[PDB]
Amino acid sequence: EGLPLVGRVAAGEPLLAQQHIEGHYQVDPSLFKPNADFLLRVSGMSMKDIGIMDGDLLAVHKTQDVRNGQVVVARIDDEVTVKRLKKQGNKVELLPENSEFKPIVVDLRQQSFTIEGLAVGVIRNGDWL
Amino acid sequence: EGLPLVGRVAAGEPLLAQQHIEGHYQVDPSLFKPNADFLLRVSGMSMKDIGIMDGDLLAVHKTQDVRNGQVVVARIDDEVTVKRLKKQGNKVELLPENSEFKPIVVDLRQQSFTIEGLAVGVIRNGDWL
Amino acid sequence: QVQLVESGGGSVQAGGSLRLSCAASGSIFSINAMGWYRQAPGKQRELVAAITRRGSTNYADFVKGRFTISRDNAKNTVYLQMNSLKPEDTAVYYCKARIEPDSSWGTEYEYWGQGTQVTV
Amino acid sequence: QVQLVESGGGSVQAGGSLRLSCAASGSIFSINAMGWYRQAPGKQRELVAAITRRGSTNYADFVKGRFTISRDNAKNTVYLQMNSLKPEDTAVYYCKARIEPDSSWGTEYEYWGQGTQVTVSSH
Repeated sequence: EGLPLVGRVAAGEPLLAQQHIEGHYQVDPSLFKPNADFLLRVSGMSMKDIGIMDGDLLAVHKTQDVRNGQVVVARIDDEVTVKRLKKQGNKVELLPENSEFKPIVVDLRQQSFTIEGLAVGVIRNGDWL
Repeated sequence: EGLPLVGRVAAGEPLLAQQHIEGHYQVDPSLFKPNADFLLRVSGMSMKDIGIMDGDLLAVHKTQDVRNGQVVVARIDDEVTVKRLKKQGNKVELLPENSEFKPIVVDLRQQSFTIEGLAVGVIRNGDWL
Repeated sequence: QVQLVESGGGSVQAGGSLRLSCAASGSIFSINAMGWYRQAPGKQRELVAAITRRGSTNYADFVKGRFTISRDNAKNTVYLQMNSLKPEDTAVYYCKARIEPDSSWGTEYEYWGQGTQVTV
Repeated sequence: QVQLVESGGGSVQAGGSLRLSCAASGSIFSINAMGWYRQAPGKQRELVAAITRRGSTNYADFVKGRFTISRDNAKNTVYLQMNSLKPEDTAVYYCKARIEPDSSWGTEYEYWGQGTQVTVSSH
């Protein structure tokens, strides 16, 4: 089939929900380390300093196991975001790569927080038809 | 066998010379419009502001028919660069996307200038092994 | 000469399942991607569904896993199975294709179909 | 239990060819990528060549179209044909692999081989 294309994810719904999948791309998953499980459309210039521009497809490996300093896809009360991880105990900080955005601070005690996957790369094609 | 990968190209040797081919990636060429013909490793942060980063693989359509405004791969006297085109006569101006970088001015009389192709996308993957 | 021949389309009520097809013919060196756009009276031309020769597919934000684009490389054809139709889906569906014709290998041109009425 | 069985190497003189081979055996769910690294005395380990199951290949700078990595998915084996060996190519060549073992479904791990020495000489 190929790598699914997850666009904007409705609140509550899982990422790979059938009505979020706007295509399947024939990219060799193992070109990414670890494997690309899906491609998520980046929305925002929250990450532009490292080259994750709006409309980019992020290559994501589906895991909850991510270490600090890594770019993660996260959910904060149904807000699928792409930031860098700095967790200190119950203090999870989702840092952006842009001087116009301020960090997201999450207290695991208060907010519901899920790591959806690891950023393993970027595919930037446009519209191809 | 899919898109070839070209790194440092030899001074005065074709870009897709076997010696420069650092591998063949299985990516759907037609995921890019127009078709990606090859991938070139990007050297330097000249284009950091459009999202083209050092080490990125630029998806390039092999052509010479490029119009002003486009991002192109160009060879200026044995050096290959990825820049935005602004040709006005025998004065071609290869513009960057980074304030720390200054436009290149090629004088078609004095130096050799070829257009290798058109930038049609970007793949950012790492070493995968 | 490259030509794009469309078939399918018509009238249907809420739900239902209409099937489109578009086929490229003539002096073709390669078909890089076929697909479908829709024009609803008054608004702009929108992409519905695209599909490449090697099988990559792409869908617009309004098709939420209701349409299914297919290809037949031998028959040089593309198919759009659209189920769960809606009033807002009513439009003229134009086939679109990127072809490198025989003359121009490496140069690629966009070719369009005449259009199909789809009424819901 | 999974393993990288290496096979080949030794010495040649300049411009000499040498086939390397490496297979992965055991409780494997998925081979994501196999290939070869190398270590020269004093210097660090560098990638030589890599191949995925779909046929994607990557090579380092120093291989200028003189090496060719290939695979037999049914034999879970990869082969590297090195062709125009230079004295700069002398090193231990460790086969490396990215494998999901069926032990740990979904997680991949790095696996290494014993290391085979490739030596290139001058009479």
